[PDB]
Amino acid sequence: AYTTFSQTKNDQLKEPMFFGQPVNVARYDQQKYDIFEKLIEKQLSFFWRPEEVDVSRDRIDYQALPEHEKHIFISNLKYQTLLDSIQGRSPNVALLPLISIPELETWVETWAFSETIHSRSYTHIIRNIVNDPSVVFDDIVTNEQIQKRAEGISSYYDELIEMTSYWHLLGEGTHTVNGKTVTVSLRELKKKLYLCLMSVNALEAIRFYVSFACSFAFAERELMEGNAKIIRLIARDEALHLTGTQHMLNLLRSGADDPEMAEIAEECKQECYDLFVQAAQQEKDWADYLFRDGSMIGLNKDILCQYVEYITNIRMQAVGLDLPFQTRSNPIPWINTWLVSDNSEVDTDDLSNFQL
Amino acid sequence: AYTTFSQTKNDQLKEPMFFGQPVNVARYDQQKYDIFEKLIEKQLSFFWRPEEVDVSRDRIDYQALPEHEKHIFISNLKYQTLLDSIQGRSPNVALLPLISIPELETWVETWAFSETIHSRSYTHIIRNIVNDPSVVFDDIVTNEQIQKRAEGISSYYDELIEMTSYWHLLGEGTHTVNGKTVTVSLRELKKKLYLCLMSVNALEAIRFYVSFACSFAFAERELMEGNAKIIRLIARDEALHLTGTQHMLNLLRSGADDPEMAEIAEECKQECYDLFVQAAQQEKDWADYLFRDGSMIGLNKDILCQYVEYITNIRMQAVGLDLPFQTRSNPIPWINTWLVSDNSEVDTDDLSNFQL
Amino acid sequence: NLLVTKRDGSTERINLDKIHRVLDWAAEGLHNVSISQVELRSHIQFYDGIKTSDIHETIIKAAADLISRDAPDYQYLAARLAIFHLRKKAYGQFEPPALYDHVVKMVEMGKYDNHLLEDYTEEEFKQMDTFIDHDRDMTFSYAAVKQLEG
Ligand SMILES: Nc1ncnc2c1ncn2[C@@H]1O[C@H](COP(=O)(O)OP(=O)(O)OP(=O)(O)O)[C@@H](O)[C@H]1O
Repeated sequence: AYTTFSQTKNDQLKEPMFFGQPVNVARYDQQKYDIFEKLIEKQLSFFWRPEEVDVSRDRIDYQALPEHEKHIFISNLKYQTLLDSIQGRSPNVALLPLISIPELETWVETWAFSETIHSRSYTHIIRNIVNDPSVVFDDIVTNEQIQKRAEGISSYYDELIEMTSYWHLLGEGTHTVNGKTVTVSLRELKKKLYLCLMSVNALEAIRFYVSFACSFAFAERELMEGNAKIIRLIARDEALHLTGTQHMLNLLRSGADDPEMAEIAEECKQECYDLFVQAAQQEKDWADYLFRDGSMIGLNKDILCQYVEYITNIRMQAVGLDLPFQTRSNPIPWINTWLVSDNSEVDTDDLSNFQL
Repeated sequence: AYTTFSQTKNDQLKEPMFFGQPVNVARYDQQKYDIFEKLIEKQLSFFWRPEEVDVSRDRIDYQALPEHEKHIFISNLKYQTLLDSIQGRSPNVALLPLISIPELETWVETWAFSETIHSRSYTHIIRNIVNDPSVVFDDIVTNEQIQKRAEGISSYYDELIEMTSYWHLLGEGTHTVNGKTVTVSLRELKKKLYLCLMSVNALEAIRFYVSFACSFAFAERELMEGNAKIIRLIARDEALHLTGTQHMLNLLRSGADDPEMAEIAEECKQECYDLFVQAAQQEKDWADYLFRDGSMIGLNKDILCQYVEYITNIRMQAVGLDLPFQTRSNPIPWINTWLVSDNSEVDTDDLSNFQL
Repeated sequence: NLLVTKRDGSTERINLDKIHRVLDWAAEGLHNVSISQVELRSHIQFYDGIKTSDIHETIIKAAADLISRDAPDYQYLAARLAIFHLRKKAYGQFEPPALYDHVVKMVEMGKYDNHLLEDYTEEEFKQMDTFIDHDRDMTFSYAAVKQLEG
């Protein structure tokens, strides 16, 4: 049963990352994992409002940029728009009910809130560079490239929604309704999490970071400034996100917190590896959709693809998964600019002695 | 079924406040109810970090303030601590799954986030004025006055959690598990909301605003400055909250959005009225717990009680409910300071004619 | 549409791709060398009727500017981009003409001394053509290359 306040006085210090008596009180006097606490502070200090950076000069830019290019930028923006639109709610219904410790809780709501800003920003951009917002929005919902990954990751959430729901609404083993038997197994839920979160490490680590090299591409071309300025901040606030997605994964796999999960990490090792490597491919294709009409003075299908390998190759070396994509040197180094801390004695004495 | 992204292209413009296809995309190009959108902006601009205002001078204050007084302030702070601690998560699991329009959605997450700050602040205060945080925290969870209302309002949330859950996990009419038949009725859920939210208008309108006159009481005494400074900001960000709780109630009762609810407003008119007037009393008692040992140079049980009547009397005149508490003039006007915009010709010509 | 002026003289539409492939030919068998880097480095400014030679020229200097200690290969990268231009700017085509044929052609142009056509018969020339390894041009480090161009 889920309680917005748990009655019991339970020492948070020991409550596992997830699956623990729902946090009774919002305190901050201490933590079990200092990480989360810090992620909140650094994020809070990173606060910013999309309306701050000016978008005027950007308007004329889109009007000028070639067709094969105009497509590249309006298309990749639609992709980002969706990612956070969902991510915004997602962390809040999917994880909250499972949150068991205070530090982690506050972070979640903050993590989610941070996304709402990115969502608002993308909107502030469209109105400036396009004539009609709707036409661009109604497409982000009904489009052939868009929907294809859209349902992919978004599924893991809807799953942990029903799964975790029956764990409270109902007990364990078998309950039958209308001739249908649905099993709730504690362990059957601890996996519906470890897998659903490894889907975020990727959407907030590789899926998004890849969608940035595209926006920052126009930046090195002196085009669509406003977007680059805003996008930069996005990546920064994002850094904190994937950073936590790992600390949440690593500690859940170590067992130092959740003993049971320690095993689930092995019987899912191959499972997670699949999603990572597999999902990564989805991106490589997206490039074709942009470089279909034509290449860009900054990069084309060829280049952008190499990136996914370079990033995913390391991105996974952190979580602990196996490395599949070939090793490489960042094809683009110019991108780093945007993820760094975004705004005469003479004597006969000594001579007399030498013997030439 | 709850979907973190709905597949369908559905014109938000028409989606009801709640019970509507889950918001597909986070857009802001438009809204059905401009109110929500504004509440977000004004709130975003109200952003602030509790660490900003200094708490040094406050430390010595608590050490000095008499015993019958020390109790008053540490006790009323525990009450606030809990209110938001829960409110923080509450809006997010209880309402989100029901959110049906974009503007409202973004507001919810923001509304919730805003509380997390208040939670963090209360902590920043305790460490300053007390020697040990835990001792004060572990009490906010296990205490006789605290728990008594704690479970009261916190219940409405846990209810809309299971209720709304079966509406997705399961259909309607009767489903029987383990010899038990539980009914899910659409209308049976539209009430589990209208009543659960009228519980917030009160916790964020009368329950909290009453807990402020206590903190601002020491302010007019040149005591516990830091707290007053922080508390002020709290009330401001709060103003936006109850303001929305009404717009959400009024439009849900009008039927201009949800035709069905229009009826539910009448078959719950008396129902809601009960909770309002009833809950209001809970506060009057709380005073005794503070003024038990002794009164305060600023106010005592007598005064503080009068307030609840003056505030609740009007607070309800907005939502549309009947007025029960006797009419009055604010017993305390000194409180307003904290809710306002917180930081020679001479002639014989004209004479000749007179006829004395 | 977009235009371009091939060194040949004729006109063409811009082919963003054809550039990339060129850089590739260079990045071939190299590391720490970003094909995308050189492009953005060069701030190549496009304008109608721009000669293909000039376009190619831009990247050469750009790649040469990215020759840092951390990027030792870039020295060879740009080198390959350079050798290309030269050979084509003197032969019309990427592959130089036979030892004999060339020696003679340049003779009557006042550039090579006929002194050779007399001390060596066609056979001996076509024979020496075997020793000649044009491919050795791809063993130059741009430092040296630039000097050769003068
Ligand atoms: N249509 C084009 N648009 C842009 N750049 C081009 C185009 N064609 C060739 N280039 C580039 O300019 C450079 C010059 O190529 P090259 O030395 O072979 O002479 P060319 O006159 O361009 O002949 P060709 O293009 O048929 O190979 C190459 O680096 C090539 O990438």
